[PDB]
Amino acid sequence: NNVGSAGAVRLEKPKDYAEWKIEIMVKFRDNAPLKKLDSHTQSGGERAVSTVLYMIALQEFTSAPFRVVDEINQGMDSRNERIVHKAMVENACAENTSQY
Amino acid sequence: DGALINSVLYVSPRNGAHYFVELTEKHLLAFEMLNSMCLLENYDHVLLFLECQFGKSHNLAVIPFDIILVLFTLSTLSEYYKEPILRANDPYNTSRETLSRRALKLLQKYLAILKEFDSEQYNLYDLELLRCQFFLAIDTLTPKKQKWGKTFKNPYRSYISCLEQRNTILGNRLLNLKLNEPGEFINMILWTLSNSLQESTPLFLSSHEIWMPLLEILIDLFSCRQDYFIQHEVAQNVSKSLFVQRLSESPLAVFFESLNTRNFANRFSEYVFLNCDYKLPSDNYATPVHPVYNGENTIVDTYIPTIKCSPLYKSQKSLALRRKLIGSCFKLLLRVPDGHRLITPRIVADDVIQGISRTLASFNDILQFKKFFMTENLSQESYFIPLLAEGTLSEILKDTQECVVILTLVENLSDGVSFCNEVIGLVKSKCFAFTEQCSQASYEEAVLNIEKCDVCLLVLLRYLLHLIGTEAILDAKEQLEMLHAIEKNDSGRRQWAKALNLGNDPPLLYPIVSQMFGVHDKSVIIE
Amino acid sequence: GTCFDADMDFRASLKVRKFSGNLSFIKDTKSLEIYILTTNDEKARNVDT
Amino acid sequence: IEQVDDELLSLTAQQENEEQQQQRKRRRHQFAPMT
Amino acid sequence: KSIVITSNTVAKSELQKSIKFSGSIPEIYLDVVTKETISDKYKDWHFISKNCHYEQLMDLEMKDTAYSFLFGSSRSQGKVPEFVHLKCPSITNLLVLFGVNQEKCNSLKINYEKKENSRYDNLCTIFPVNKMLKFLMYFYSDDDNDDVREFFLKAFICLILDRKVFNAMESDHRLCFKVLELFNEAHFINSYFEIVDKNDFFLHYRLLQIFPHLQSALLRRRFSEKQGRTETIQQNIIKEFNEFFDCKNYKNLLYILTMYGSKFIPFGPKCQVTEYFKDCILDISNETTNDVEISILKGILNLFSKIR
Amino acid sequence: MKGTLLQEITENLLYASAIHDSAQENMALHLENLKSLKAEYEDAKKLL
Amino acid sequence: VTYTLTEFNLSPSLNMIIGPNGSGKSTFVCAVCLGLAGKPEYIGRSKKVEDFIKNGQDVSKIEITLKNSPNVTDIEYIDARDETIKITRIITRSKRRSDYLINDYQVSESVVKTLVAQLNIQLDNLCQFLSQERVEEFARLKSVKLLVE
Repeated sequence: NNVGSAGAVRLEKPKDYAEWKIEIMVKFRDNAPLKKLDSHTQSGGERAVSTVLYMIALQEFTSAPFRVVDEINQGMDSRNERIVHKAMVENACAENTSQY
Repeated sequence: DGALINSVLYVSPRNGAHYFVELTEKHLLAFEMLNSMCLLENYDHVLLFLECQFGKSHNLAVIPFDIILVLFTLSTLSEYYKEPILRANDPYNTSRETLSRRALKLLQKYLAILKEFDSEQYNLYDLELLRCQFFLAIDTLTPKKQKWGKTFKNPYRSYISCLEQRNTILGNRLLNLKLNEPGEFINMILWTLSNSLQESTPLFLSSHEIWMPLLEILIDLFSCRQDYFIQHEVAQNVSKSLFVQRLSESPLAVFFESLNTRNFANRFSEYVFLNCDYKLPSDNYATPVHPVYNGENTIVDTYIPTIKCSPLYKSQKSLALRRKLIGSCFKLLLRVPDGHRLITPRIVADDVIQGISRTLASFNDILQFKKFFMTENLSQESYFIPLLAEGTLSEILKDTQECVVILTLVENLSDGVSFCNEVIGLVKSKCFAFTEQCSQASYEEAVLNIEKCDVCLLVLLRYLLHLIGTEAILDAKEQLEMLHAIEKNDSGRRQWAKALNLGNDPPLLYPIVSQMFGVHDKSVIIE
Repeated sequence: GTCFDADMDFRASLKVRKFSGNLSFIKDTKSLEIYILTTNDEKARNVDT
Repeated sequence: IEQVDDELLSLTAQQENEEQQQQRKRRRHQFAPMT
Repeated sequence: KSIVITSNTVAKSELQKSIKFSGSIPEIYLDVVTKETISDKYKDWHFISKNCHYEQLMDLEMKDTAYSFLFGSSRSQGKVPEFVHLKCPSITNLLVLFGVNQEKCNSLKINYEKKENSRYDNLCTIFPVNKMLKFLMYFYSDDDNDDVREFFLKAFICLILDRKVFNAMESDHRLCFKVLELFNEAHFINSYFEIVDKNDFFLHYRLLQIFPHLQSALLRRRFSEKQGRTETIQQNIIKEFNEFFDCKNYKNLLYILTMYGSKFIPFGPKCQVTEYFKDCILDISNETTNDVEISILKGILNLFSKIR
Repeated sequence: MKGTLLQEITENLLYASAIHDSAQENMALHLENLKSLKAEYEDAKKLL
Repeated sequence: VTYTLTEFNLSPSLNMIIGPNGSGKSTFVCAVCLGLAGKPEYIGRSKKVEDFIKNGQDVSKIEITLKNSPNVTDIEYIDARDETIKITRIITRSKRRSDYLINDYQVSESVVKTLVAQLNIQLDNLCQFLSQERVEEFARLKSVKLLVE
């Protein structure tokens, strides 16, 4: 929501159980259509922000005391990095959160 | 120097540009026609308009700067991965050549026209206008701040540019816009330097068809822009401290500012020699590289790659491009006043020299080493190549021999006698001679070090001949004694050639110095 | 060819009033857009403006 | 659908007539040099 | 009863059989090549028709890059004989190494009866053009009889006109310009017209793309005043335009691209010749069922008329 | 586009393209029917 | 490296470290990671033990203290009701073995590894720990990998 984009981690379930796949909806860039995450088509900063947020989402459910991220605050366009820092601030606003 | 830097008769300097040249009626009409054709996506007739009057007339048809940017973007639409799009745009290939190839050829031909001002071949106004257009394109191609990983301003009010309403040519974003992103200029440089030596067909095609020629053109244009900036944009007389500040704003300073990283010396040394034969020291982190324009790393089904380049060809071209990058770096550095150092780029000549010497002396393949040190024009690369040669020689002597003899050969290029005396001192010290502490098992690495040493000394000797000629090789007994000491080192190496550790003969540089200035082995065969 | 001739003649026609403009034919919008730059501004506004 | 085939044949015959008409035309300008 | 797919099946099949390439060759490439029927993009003059001898050429290359003199190769002293005669003693052997077969080496001409000026690309790998030109310059040998120089000149002319060589050619024709400056320009044009047909304006346009400064000279060989009787060069150009217009050889008529820009037919709006050409083009042009060359000529003539 | 006589050209072109597409679909249908008739008449030839 | 005596305090909510790469901050983070039953080759990166050791000094020491809860077994000297777990990792040139310390008591790496396992924290798994190679691996990520995780 802070990025001003709509996205959901959907689990598409065809008739075959092994054919079930994961879809990620992308809206951070209007030009980029809704597609699976990939480095070549999308920009580096938006992809990094998306994958960092996906990591953050799978933290409260996990019982790990904390999560470690390296080479993350290195600049992503100074805009996507700013919004991911804002997301990190918002997550840190909640109490009993993992230390990064 | 030349007229390209000191011809400002027709300029009308403005706040944004000092090279600005007003348009005349014929050139205004040509600009309008070219932009009108480019609006209709009729790039074929744009190229035909430029080519049909190239070399057939005294007067010159000047390419507008925005058309130059369009050609830069067109040069990225290589056939091997954009064949369907190019065929769709031009179903009747009347020129029997790709749009990318024609645009690139026009860019290189006009760069060649610009690099020398033939006032007799072309009138001065057209040449100055062409320089202004190229400089405007370069100023529009200013790199963004380096990232680890404003829209369009038209100076001419007489016509509406084609780039005002668009940002893509044939599905490829404009080259300036793509490179005016935080981590794309360094990405492009690393991509082309890595793929210059790839054996993968798509990567090598991406480097060989798109990015090495474009990088050549961009480096040449930035060098010309740097010369013009130093000639005019600075305030001539200066307190030697404001000049450093102005140099920090120079086009090459901004060019290399996107390459500062954390430590410029070592990271730059790795960047220039990326994917070379040298062993990576201190486990440096791998540099991520990605294709610049979507599927550069794929080959479309319709295109069939039917060209093969020998490894020597690829290595030669890659090392020449690397030399051009290093030469631009040194061209920026050598203007820095002594004592002072640049503010924005944290770059020092000694640091870069030492880093390049460390990377060169770590080469395990002699072919790339020689390709780096073999240049077709000695005068062009004269201002940094001897420094790299002497530095690599010093480092090789340091690692091979515990006693590092200080080398003063660069300033000894002024006096041949001093150079020959220093060569005699090094060879008598046995540092240049083949070293006895090296074991039989490690004979191959010692041979590699010696042959690199010989290459460095040969480079310095060619530069000495370039600066003094052949006048007192025998007239001065010092040069004769230098030749006899070369023969002494010949005998020293021949000692182990007869020791028969390996059948391969060790590197002996007596025949080469004989061919250059040894007077064909002195009097061994002459008399 | 026709659009090129029309664009060039429109550019040459606007010079009478000391203007500088161009025609743009778009198939995505199926429309002809006229852009004109007069003496006062520095950006080619839409002709409707 | 036989009507589609009939329309195709009619369009093909129209193209044939048009190409014959094109083939019939010749050059009408003689290029008098004059001035 | 139904055994073939249009006429592509035989053409695609027999392009596939003579393909000289060891790879995939997807059927989409064969389909797009064999279904042109409008333009001759894929049919061109191919001097090199066999795979290059890659190993021997690389041996020549490592011998060339590093050698004793390490200096610019002079036109005299045999052009580093010591290894070039051990590898390829004669220029014909060098051409065989390049990929030219012996039959074409013996007769350096474009056989228009065998349609050698319109052949499908054989997809044969070629060795890089600059090194090939260097190896050919190693066989120049100014100090010899006229026959050897003539053979070298005609071989060079055939090589530069090759479609693969022209496409893989570098932006600057430094070596090509050196070879051209070795010979007299009129001699070069005479040999070129010995090689190609005089009405093959497609290769004329290709040559003027390689060497634009030859344009006027080439015209002085095609519409020569003395050979044109009392008629001027412009009158001969008009007559040739008339004959191509009446014969409906619209492709050869288009390759107009050769004439324009010279002293005889210049760019500009007030020229009479361009107006006559456009008047005839608008006469034939129907825009409904035409050859594409007519519309291409209309556009090109309009553009050249606008160029001042 | 109407005054320059470019609209009629596009109209004719799109009509011809639609006719071509419909004729191609009917051509595929005709191929299917022709193969069915081939099989039926081959059965008739076995009877013969 | 360049830090022979240093102390660090980490915020309960979230932590921020500011400093250029190669200045020891990444070295300090890697040392903290290796302290809790971590090895350089188990974090998806090159193994350089000598880099941690101060040039000249025999032993390099990292100490990390964590809250303790009565839900983890195989602990030395520390009671279940105790709230302190002290884990120390030392690297020395002369000795080549995996010896850790739990509340200043020498143990094999197996004990600290099973403690790390019983704290629901994993080093090999890319979700809990993210490195440059792991960042690159996430950059080009397929839906099958999402299903697998």
